[PDB]
Amino acid sequence: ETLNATTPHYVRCIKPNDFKFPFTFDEKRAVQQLRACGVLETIRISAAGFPSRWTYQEFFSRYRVLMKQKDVLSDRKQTCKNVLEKLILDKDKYQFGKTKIFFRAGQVAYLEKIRADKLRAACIRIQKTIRGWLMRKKYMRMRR
Amino acid sequence: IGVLDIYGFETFEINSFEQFCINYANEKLQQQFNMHVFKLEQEEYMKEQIPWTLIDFYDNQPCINLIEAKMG
Amino acid sequence: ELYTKYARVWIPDPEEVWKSAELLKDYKPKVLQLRLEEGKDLEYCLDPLPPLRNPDILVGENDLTALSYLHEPAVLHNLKVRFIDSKLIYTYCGIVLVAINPYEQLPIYGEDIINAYSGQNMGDMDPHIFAVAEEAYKQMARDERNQSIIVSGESGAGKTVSAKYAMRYFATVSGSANVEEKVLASNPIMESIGNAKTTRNDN
Amino acid sequence: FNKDQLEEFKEAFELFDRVGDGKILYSQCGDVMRALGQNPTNAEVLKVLGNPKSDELKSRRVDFETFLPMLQAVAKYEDYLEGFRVFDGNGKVMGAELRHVLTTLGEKMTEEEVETVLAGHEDSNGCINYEAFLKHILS
Ligand SMILES: Nc1ncnc2c1ncn2[C@@H]1O[C@H](COP(=O)(O)OP(=O)(O)O)[C@@H](O)[C@H]1O
Repeated sequence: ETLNATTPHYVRCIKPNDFKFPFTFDEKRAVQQLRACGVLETIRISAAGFPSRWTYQEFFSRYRVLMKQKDVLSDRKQTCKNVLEKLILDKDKYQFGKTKIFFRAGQVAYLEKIRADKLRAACIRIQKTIRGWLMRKKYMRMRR
Repeated sequence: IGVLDIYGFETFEINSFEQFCINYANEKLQQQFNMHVFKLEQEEYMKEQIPWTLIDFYDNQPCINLIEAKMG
Repeated sequence: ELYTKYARVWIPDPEEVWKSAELLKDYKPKVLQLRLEEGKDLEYCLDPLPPLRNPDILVGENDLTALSYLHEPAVLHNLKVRFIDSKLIYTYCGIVLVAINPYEQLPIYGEDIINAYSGQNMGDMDPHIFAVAEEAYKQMARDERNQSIIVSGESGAGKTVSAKYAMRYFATVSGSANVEEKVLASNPIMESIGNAKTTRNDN
Repeated sequence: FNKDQLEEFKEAFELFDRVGDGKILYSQCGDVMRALGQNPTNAEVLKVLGNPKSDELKSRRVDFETFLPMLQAVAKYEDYLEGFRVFDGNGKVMGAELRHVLTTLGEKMTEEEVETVLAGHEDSNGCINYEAFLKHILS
């Protein structure tokens, strides 16, 4: 009766180790604690839904490499609303809110994978051009 | 503003009436917690026009009823 | 479906609840060949999949729900690296603050940080108990509705010291000429009458 | 390749023969391909070289005639621009950031290659116009 008349904010405390060792951590206790705190259920339940929620401008700040200097629009909300549909064919993986993009679990890791592989392909282009220049330079010096 | 310092859910190589009370209190507190989280995310989905049916929550009322109801 | 050479997965272990593992041979839609710590030998029998692991840039984030793969390995890993490597003891899951006993003292509770948290929204800052106290103090203004901060955990987890700092926050930002002395001086009384040596721990 | 191209390329190749046997090392094959206007990756160079082992890469010597099929295979605008536009949106690229990523990602280069190619291309802020730098570095 005292608490339901109120609004809660929760703090869960967990004890790292039984031996009082300073600032060291035991997996086997900590997992027991994190189950007893209901944290793991909360995380599982969120994983069943749409865990990851990105503001469109943060999505741009992350995936500008994904989105072409041509394709970007006069607003980044619609820009990203298009670009993500380019990158992932089926909307069901994601949702478009008023303020955030909602993602099912894993789709962000996918976007980071394809982002990093494209960034390395760009680094391959630029490094290959500079390295080929040095090769040319020493080659023509030997010809000189 | 009120601050509550309460023992957590307990499990010991032996468990006795004291532990049974502690775990029943923690059942009640986590019922409150699960309802609060469920409310908060229905309200976020109304901020974001997303269907409620997607979200569900763990219901631990059957264990409260096991401990607390008549013939419990 | 993603599993390839140079993928990583978590595998169970009686010594530590999960081991990191390098996937050593591509998956084919029936038993997986894995590289590990300590050299490599495993083939791991799927039953009628191993938990699959977040890219290293994500791990160590301020919020366990900001991870891409959610599971007990990922959570345990984030908390372990933040605690051991970064010496950060506070973490968020959903709304829940999660606090881990550093179990030696820290600078972190200084009045400078108290002032740094005042007025900040809870996502504006790295997690700290003052961020929860501040959100409570905000919500009590935004609505007259009263606010409860529920500190919970095993005995010895640090519930009393967490309440101590949560009150020190209100008394610094709001407080003026005193509550703090009397409330903290009440603790030895309530601990004497109300605390006991249990089997697993004293106090 | 026509006779004129083959003759100029062979003459240059022989200029690179440091043993007098009319041959270069495998590790120079890529250098020769790049000097002739091609831009193959190190992976592509090793592939056309047959992914040689350390010993033959450092000491086995090949004449122009064995190099030639590989040069041919390697030999056969918007992508270069987008590759630089990755790091753009005022049309500039940090010299420090470009240096770090080129020396730490991909087929990592030395700091001296990057300093050499970047010389004269950065402005007072330490920003490089990458469209001009790209046209310059592709010639
Ligand atoms: N955040 C913290 N910083 C420094 N020391 C701590 C912290 N939390 C707990 N401790 C240490 O751990 C001890 C046990 O925690 P305490 O809160 O006293 O027990 P309980 O949580 O059971 O009431 C404290 O007395 C203190 O010595």
